[PDB]
Amino acid sequence: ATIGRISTGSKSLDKLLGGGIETQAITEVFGEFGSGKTQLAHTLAVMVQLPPEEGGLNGSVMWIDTENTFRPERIREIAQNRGLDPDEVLKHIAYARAFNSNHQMLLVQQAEDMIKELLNTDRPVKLLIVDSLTSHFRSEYIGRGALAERQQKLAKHLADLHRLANLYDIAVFVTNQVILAHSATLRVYLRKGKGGKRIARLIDGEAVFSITEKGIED
Ligand SMILES: c1ccc2[nH]ncc2c1
Repeated sequence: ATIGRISTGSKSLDKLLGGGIETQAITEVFGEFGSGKTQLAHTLAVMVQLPPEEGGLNGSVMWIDTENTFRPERIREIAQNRGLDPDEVLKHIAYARAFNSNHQMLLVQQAEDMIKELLNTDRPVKLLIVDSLTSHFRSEYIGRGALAERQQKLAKHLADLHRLANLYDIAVFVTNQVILAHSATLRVYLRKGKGGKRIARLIDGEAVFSITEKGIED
């Protein structure tokens, strides 16, 4: 199947990405606390629901939250300010809190059931968010011997996410608060800049955007 692209809300960031975030791929954003990773996730969860000529995929969303940072009212605000019904947009986000890394891994396997259910509806799942991908792994696997064990478990988790992305034509979007190896398709470094701006760079030009009542924008 042909790749789809989801606008981030920022023309600058969209250009950096080659046209938006891709289905059949895992895009990882990483950066320090406060760099805007979760705001970008909230914005994408709205943008994907737009029709294709407006930068979306007529898609639904699955969101796995490891830090209790999902904010339904932020979704509703972004949606309303972009002309979408806030309650319809929120209804199309399936939401789950992951309690630990083993639960997080099960939830990805569990997500396949809803993906299959919605696959031939008018709003199939097109975006799967894991925010944060790494927080539970970092807290649980620590000390001598943990590097190999943590990386091996993360590799399996990412393999599961790659399979869902590739098999069901979904964009997987993951966040990472930051010499270790990484298995995401594309890695985007986010940081704070001057004037409240955020700056994004591809890892392995730079886009600049603001966090606004519309989520993110130029
Ligand atoms: C991941 C994210 C959201 C979800 N809702 N139901 C199952 C599930 C898995």
